[PDB]
Amino acid sequence: QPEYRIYEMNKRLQSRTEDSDNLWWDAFATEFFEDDATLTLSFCLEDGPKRYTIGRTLIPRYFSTVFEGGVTDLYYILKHSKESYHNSSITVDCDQCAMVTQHGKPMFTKVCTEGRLILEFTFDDLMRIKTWHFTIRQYRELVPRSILAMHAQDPQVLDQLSKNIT
Amino acid sequence: QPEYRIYEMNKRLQSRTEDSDNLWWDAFATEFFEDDATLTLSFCLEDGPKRYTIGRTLIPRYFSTVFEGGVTDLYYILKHSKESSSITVDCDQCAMVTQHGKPMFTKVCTEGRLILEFTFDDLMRIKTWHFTIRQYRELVPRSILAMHAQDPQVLDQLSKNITRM
Repeated sequence: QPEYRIYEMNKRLQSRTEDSDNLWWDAFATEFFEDDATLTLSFCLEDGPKRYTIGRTLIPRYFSTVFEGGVTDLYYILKHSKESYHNSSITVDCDQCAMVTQHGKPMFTKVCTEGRLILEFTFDDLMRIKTWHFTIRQYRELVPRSILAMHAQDPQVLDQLSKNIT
Repeated sequence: QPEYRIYEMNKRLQSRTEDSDNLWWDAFATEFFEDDATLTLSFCLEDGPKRYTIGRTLIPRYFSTVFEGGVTDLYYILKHSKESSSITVDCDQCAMVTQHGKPMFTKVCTEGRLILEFTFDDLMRIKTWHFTIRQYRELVPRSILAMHAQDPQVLDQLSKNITRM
């Protein structure tokens, strides 16, 4: 099933530590992407639709640089996807795809990048992704929000202030 | 694999429509939980460890009441889970996520340690749900551009309130 393939992809990405070499991202791609795969991000903007497509060579470096900012976690949520055979492949067309990233210091902001992801799989034993096309339709940066009043009196926060003046 | 069963539970949760009648939750719990089952919440607080358990009878009413606050989406993320007539999945990094709507649109991340026991049947339903709530975050959507504060729509939200003074 192509569905699982993402859950697999998702879970394989949770496997990434802060030491992961360029060889690991290569293995990642060789696991999930065809030797000919292409990944495109589409924005339908004012001046007209802008597309950025990258080749198999930079697909591993693309996922590698998604984590660069001290990011801790990247995963994808597919809601109400569509399966169908088209262009001699299995295709999943999900209108509600959430590309999620998790950040660290200082904001710990969670970024939800949503739109229409259109994935093309081969009908192999491997079932790797031939085409990744993501049409970014929304964008959110969620901020953790102070929950209690006495949190503003934390010595640790006041310590950070002192430390900057030093 | 027991792991899929949650991805299934999750994928089924996106199916909850805005009406989802009490029968709909009846089927849900009957799909994933044994006719026996327990759902437990653990809080390790000052006065000591605090627990809340509900029986198979209340399992649907619990998940049904999870959505009540205008919540739109419920899902669980298992990170680095560990598996081992009882399969147990012991996930130390379990994130229960709910999505809220008007007016704050906050994403709630309730994280902790989830311990699930599944039967060795073809169906593989949950006998024991055990969740130890250890972190909690309320994420807020954040206005990204300056001019968003000058939107006529936000100013209209103001005007619309003054009319019902």
